[PDB]
Amino acid sequence: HSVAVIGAPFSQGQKRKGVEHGPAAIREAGLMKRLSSLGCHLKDFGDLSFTPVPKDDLYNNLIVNPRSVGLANQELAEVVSRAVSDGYSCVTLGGDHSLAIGTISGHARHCPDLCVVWVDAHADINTPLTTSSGNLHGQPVSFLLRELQDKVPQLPGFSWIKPCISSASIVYIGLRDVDPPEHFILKNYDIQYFSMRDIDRLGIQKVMERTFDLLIGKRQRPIHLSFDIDAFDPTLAPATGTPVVGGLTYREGMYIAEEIHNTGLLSALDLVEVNPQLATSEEEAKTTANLAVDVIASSFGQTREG
Amino acid sequence: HSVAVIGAPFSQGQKRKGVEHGPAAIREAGLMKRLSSLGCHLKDFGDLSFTPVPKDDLYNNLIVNPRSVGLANQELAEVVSRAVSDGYSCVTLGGDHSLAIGTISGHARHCPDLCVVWVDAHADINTPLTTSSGNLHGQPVSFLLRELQDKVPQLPGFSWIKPCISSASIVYIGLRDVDPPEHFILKNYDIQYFSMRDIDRLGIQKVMERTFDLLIGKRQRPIHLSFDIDAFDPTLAPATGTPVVGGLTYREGMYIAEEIHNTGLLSALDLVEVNPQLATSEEEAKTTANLAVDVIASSFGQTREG
Amino acid sequence: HSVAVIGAPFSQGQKRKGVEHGPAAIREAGLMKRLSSLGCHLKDFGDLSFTPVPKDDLYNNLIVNPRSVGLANQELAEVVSRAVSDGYSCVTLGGDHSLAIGTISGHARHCPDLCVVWVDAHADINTPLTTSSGNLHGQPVSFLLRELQDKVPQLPGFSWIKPCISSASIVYIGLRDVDPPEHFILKNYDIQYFSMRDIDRLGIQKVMERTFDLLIGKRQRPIHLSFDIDAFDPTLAPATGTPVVGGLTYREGMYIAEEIHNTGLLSALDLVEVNPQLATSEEEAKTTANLAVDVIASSFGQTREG
Ligand SMILES: N[C@](CCCC[B-](O)(O)O)(CCN1CCC(O)CC1)C(=O)O
Ligand SMILES: N[C@](CCCC[B-](O)(O)O)(CCN1CCC(O)CC1)C(=O)O
Ligand SMILES: N[C@](CCCC[B-](O)(O)O)(CCN1CCC(O)CC1)C(=O)O
Ligand SMILES: [Mn+2]
Ligand SMILES: [Mn+2]
Ligand SMILES: [Mn+2]
Ligand SMILES: [Mn+2]
Ligand SMILES: [Mn+2]
Ligand SMILES: [Mn+2]
Repeated sequence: HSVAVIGAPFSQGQKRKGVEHGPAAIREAGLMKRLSSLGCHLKDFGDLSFTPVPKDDLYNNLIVNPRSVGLANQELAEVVSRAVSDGYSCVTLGGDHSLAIGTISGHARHCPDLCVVWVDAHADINTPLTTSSGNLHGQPVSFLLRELQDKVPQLPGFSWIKPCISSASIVYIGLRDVDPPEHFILKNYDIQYFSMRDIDRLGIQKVMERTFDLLIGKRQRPIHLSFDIDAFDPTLAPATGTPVVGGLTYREGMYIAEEIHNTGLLSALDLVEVNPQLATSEEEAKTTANLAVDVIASSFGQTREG
Repeated sequence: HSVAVIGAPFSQGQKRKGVEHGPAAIREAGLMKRLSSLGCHLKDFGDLSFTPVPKDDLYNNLIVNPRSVGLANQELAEVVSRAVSDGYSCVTLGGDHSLAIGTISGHARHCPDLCVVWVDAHADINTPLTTSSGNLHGQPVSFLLRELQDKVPQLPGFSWIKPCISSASIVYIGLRDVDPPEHFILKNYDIQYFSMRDIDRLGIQKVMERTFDLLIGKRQRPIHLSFDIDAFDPTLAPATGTPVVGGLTYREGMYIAEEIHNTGLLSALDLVEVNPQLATSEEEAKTTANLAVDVIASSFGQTREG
Repeated sequence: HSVAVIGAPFSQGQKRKGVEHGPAAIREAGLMKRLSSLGCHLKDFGDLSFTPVPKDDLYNNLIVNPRSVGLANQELAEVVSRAVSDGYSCVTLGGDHSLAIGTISGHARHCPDLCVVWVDAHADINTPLTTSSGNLHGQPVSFLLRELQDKVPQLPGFSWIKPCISSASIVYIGLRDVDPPEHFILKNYDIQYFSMRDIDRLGIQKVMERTFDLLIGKRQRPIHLSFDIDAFDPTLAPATGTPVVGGLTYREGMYIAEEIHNTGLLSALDLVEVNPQLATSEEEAKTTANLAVDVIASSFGQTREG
């Protein structure tokens, strides 16, 4: 059992400074030792340095840093593809969530039947035509879903991307802040999700049962876990750019990670949006980073019963 | 869909200064825009100024401000009655919970088959003969329930009140601090309630299902939601006069409000007992008021999924 | 209905100073008045002073204060036995969890068919051959279980102890920090437990149902509740020596206690590991002690509905 750890310090998917220090904060919270102790063989790729693009002007006077996000994702995809081909489960540390464009593309390159569990307060499925922010970290899923491509225009620096998964192959968990055009998209393409409300109704156990039945109920598939730290309640994960009240509890987050581990199918994991600079204190930053480590470790077999 | 907003800054239902600033606090937290965004057509009656009563002596050397509370409610009932008769769902902002005497009386004046969902840490059903505090905010249900009336003496300033709710038409959610004579009343009159213990057992989904079966299971009825902010855990709503540990989570409160909205029957709502002065800090005051706005917005259609 | 309250200010079952002040903190938080209010007839034994042992050297260069813990427990067992024989339900305030060796031995002396509910973040079932800390508060169950006696060496000061519980007669609730030898022990002897994970899945109501089915499903037995304050999440019980994130909520703790009371079979209760010195503020110390009084009171009949 081998795990590749990749630092992807990207910030250009949004506008708030500091998310680029996420990977370092997560490492400092003891990630590598935690994974080693579970018996993971580790390759640390370090923090990547992405090639910048000069004069990376607004696309359509709205989408910010499109070429930089495109190129950095192209490079990240390469590293992820290569690491999966060498037999590593891939852990990518963010960084803002636009890097899932790169990790999922790289992952799907030779694992085209992968499925995605997207744990997040947000759906991240705005297209360039629906986003009201221009921030690519709120759009990553739109570039990945094949049913959507007639609705997704061609961004400078994005041409290397080819929609790799079907809308039946991603399930959301934790939703609570969804833009109206994203609601439309989720309903219109019948994309399955479990909002905080569904968790309130069903309980996290049934949510995971139904998630897996939908994705791997009839066949084994490599799992991509894309975990936005803002899925957790802001009291637990304050150091993040877009906190939304009413999130997952600590126990809920661990249970999700546990069930991910229990499938035996986890092939890649994104842990994104930890921004240590947004914490009002050092303790707030460290608790967020510690929580990130707990998720990753539980995803690779750390249990609550020894 | 039309909504009337009425500020009722009453404090004389109890002894702690500051609850009369509840309405201003809730408005400052952005109530009106939130309602507008949902598509509510809004009529703001502003904050009412209630007529004072000279020489409003204790009743029976115990009950404080009887005539002031009586008259203020009479005046409040008039405003509520008029707004509901003009087609408005009526939102009343408190103020202590004694104002439910006026809002429920006024609501019933136009919609006599109304039922009541009472969300509260407390039962508020003491009578003038059982109260150990003398505070009218802990007695309002006693003046409203038909079955209790031969046990409720006539208070100065209360003679205009016609008890308008049968004991089978009110359901409590959130109970955890109930005086022994209130417990006797609840059992003797077979009044239904879901205490925090019941919520622990059933979960909030089943609690709402059963609440609606009891109230509107046989026929459609207009719903009065009387929501005491102290129903929420003190950690979430610190700025209130009688906090009690072990209350509703944020998610539970939202789920209650959502199910209220989903019936299509909400006709009036009280949001009471927000006291900004009892906050330890301005942060605690704003989070309590923000929570109040979330309850109201959710009750009129705000969802956690877009 | 008679309750004996025994202060057991012991600290030598572990290495952190201050847990010996647990009983006083709990008394200061109003324990006696709370029990009286429920109709408990009270005998206060005050805080016991345990006989010290000179030159109490490490056993096997690892196990700390063995003779001191052995002797204090022998003395405590005598007091508990006498109180139980005199017809008292026995409340023992700690002090570290090694005192359960004494309370359970004393209790079993007159009620040999007793069963045990162990509420705790930890399993406390290391033996002198498996412990990595050397701290006896993490081993008390090992001295009590009949099935383990062939794997438990004889310690100085421990010779009076006669294992009195079968492995089918103890249930754990709340586990989340279990050493690998303890996990082996639990599975190997088929000791039943409900980890935090089980609680996330089942809900606390189902957990208590199954707990009682296992222990008293066939016959009525006197119940010993051994409650380590660290079962609660550290946000609620911060003043304790070995806190572990992701614990019981307030409501879960009350629910557990309420069910214990509802059996009518509660015969003895330990409330251990309150260490007021580990609080970073007096408020933190007080809320922990307040929480301890809530558990005890609820175990003897305090309700959330009056
Ligand atoms: N839907 C958002 C989501 C941002 C969070 C991205 B993440 O990776 O962290 O989940 C936010 C849209 N929102 C619309 C209302 C405005 O007031 C603020 C931006 C967007 O920018 O598209
Ligand atoms: N039962 C109470 C209710 C207070 C809360 C009113 B509300 O609108 O906020 O729900 C409190 C009675 N309690 C009796 C014990 C005394 O120590 C304190 C007051 C009362 O004053 O009648
Ligand atoms: N298993 C522990 C239990 C301590 C808590 C006892 B209690 O009464 O409070 O439940 C802890 C073992 N742990 C092993 C890893 C070390 O780094 C820390 C101690 C032990 O010391 O044996
Ligand atoms: Mn995201
Ligand atoms: Mn997000
Ligand atoms: Mn109340
Ligand atoms: Mn009230
Ligand atoms: Mn213990
Ligand atoms: Mn413990």
